[PDB]
Amino acid sequence: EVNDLLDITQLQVANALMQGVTLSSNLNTNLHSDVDNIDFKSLLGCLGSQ
Amino acid sequence: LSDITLIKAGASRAIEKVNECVKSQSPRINFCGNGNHILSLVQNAPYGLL
Repeated sequence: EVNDLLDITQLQVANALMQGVTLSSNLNTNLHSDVDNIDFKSLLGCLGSQ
Repeated sequence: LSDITLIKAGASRAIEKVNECVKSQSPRINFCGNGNHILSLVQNAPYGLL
């Protein structure tokens, strides 16, 4: 029961992180890691397809 | 005695849901439901609420 509480806790955390987020399919984070002198190279890692 | 704490947490969550979703209309975001939320109703389910 404790481990199932942990499992549904992790799934609530993951659904809070992942509800309502569309994405660009052509998002290449090694090409896109900056917007207006703000450094998103260290913030968000690799993403895309390749 | 440990499970009454989870029932009291669910009681406080349904009290705040009764107050700000059903019994009034809250300007808060991502609390009732999941986001993209409209309103709520209530119904005495066994040993809880629905």
